[PDB]
Amino acid sequence: EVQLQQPGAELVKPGASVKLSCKTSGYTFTNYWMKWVKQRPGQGLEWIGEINPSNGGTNYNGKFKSKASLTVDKSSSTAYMQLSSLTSEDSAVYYCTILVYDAYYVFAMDYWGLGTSVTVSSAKTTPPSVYPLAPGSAAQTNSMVTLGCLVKGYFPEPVTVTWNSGSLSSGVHTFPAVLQSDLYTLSSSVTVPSSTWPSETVTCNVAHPASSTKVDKKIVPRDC
Amino acid sequence: DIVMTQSPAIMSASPGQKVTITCSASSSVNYMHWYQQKLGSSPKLWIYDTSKLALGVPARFSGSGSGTSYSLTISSMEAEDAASYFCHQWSSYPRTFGGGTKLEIKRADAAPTVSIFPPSSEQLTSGGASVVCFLNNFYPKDINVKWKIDGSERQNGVLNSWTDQDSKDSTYSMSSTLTLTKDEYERHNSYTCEATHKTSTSPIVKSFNRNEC
Amino acid sequence: LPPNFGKRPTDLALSVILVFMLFFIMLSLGCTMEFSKIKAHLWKPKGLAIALVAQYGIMPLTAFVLGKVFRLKNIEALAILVCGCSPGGNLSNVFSLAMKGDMNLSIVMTTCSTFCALGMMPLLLYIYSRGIYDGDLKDKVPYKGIVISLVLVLIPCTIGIVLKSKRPQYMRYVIKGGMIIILLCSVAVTVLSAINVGKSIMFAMTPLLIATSSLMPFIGFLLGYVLSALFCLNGRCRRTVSMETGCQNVQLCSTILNVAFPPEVIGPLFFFPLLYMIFQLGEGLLLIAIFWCYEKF
Repeated sequence: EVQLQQPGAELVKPGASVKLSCKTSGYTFTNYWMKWVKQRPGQGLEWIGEINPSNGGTNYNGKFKSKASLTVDKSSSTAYMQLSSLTSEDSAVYYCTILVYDAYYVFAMDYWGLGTSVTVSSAKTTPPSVYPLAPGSAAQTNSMVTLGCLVKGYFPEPVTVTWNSGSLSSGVHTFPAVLQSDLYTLSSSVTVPSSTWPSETVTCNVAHPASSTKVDKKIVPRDC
Repeated sequence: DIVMTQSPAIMSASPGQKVTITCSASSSVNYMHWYQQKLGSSPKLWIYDTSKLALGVPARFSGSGSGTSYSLTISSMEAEDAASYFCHQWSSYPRTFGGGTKLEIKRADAAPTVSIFPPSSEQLTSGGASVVCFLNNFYPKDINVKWKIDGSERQNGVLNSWTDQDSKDSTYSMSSTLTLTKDEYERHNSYTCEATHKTSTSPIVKSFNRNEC
Repeated sequence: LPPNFGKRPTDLALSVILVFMLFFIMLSLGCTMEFSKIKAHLWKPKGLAIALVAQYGIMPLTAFVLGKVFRLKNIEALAILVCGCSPGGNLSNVFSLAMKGDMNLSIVMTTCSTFCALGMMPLLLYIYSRGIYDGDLKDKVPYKGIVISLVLVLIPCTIGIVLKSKRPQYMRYVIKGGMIIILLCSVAVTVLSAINVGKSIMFAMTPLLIATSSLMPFIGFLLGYVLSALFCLNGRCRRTVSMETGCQNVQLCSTILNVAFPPEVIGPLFFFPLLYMIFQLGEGLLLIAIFWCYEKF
């Protein structure tokens, strides 16, 4: 059971440096090369470099030679990539990969890491302001009612918006967030039966790991 | 370095339609390989050496081509094929990937369910107002939105967020946010969200008036 | 998914069988030279200098120009270049034995070529791979492999020489036994190489690489013969020098390629040493047959 373990996300400041790690388990570490791949949101996959755990030989990309530096610790069976002088164009997902390939017994197989969403921050962590959204009374009452809670002014990604502690699984549209003024705004929608909304409380909760902020807010009609 | 161009950039197909995606290099490529990435997951090797199949790859996938032109063919596409496909060469360093081809699922057209939610009282107390327009379950992806204040068009401060194809009904969604100051929200009373889509020539208009609360 | 490997059983068997082949071929060939003639050929560097100059000035250059004018990829050009700069082999000694050549020059030539390879392979590799390889290739050189190849070449030949000089009677018996065991190891190597080439047919390579691998040994033979002739050498010394220049070592190229690049980048070039050895053997046998036919007529 080959498995490569990576962190989830590492926020850094522009001009600083980061050291991403990839921990392997379930296979002879010094038997296959380790490659590093970069995926920017909007562009395509890019190949950074390779490293041999048993020899230390390293091939690099032409444009990633002065920026990346792969290392290996065979004692813990871990691979490292050191990124330095991180500009704003260095926010992407970094995967560590191993490829099992035999031409004697012709066969190939991949093992990737879950990725490390590196994001240059240049901004302070902010807790969210979950403004609830309630459908207007003038709107026609229908068997299915949509409820949402706009989440604004918080940093950095990721974030999770879930309804009734994950009880609802259908009709939950969690829209991707959008960056404005160094803060990303996200909104969510849940479609629920008309009878359930005033009978059973529907509370959306937002969890921000970076600020470790857990905010629970219910949706109630606007009463004036 | 070899630069690969993948066509088409975006596609749509039905569960059973025969589909072919092409990748053309800028130089002779000795073998070409294909990677599949499902949304919210890491890429996986799919076809290597232009004809072989990795472990777990169904027998519906095939590869062909040579020189500076290679092709990936799926005979009978299923529901579990909507993904992103990349072409990759590792024979002429540096290794390069393709731009990517997004293979989606086709369906019958649907009309958006436009909704409007009033700005929250807490936001108004803070000093801002975000008017929200929620368009749900429309096909295809292409759709346009317009924000009108008291019958007057205003494109300032419009933030649009899409979604991806739903696993249930293979539809899309949309969120439009109009962020203004509290004074700006007080200056006008009628706010209209208009949706233009292929299904209906007449735009779907949802109106909200703060004069009647 | 569980195994992930398991190609060892045939590779190790082939390696041990080839090692036994080399030991017993050196044993059977060390009774055909004399120490005094060896030092006579060593004290006069005419043959040694010509052989070294050819092998380390024309073969790397020939490989480089063939790669450049044949429009070969980076890995293919690197393979052909590393094959070009490799030292001479022991197929050279066998061919010189079968071509009626100076076997006292053959062993000294091979040993000097191998030591000069230890000295000069990083230099030639760097000079000729500054263009087709971004990284460094000097580290990947197998110094220990070259050293053990030198030991395995020297020790059996030395013990065979001292056995022939001191105990002539034992020479015939050990020669006959070595020939007998070589006869079976030959069929073993033949069947293993037949399996390897059968698989290489399925995993085919670039045919331009095949053309270059066919051109290289013939060019080496011709240029070695011409260089020896132009330098006013003996009749058999010319054949010895040409046959030593033509035959190169391919295990070093395989080791360097395996160390430098991942297995999937090599890919089809996993059987390149076998193809190069096949071409060398075929061309050498053709030349030997032509020479024998000319000699009989």
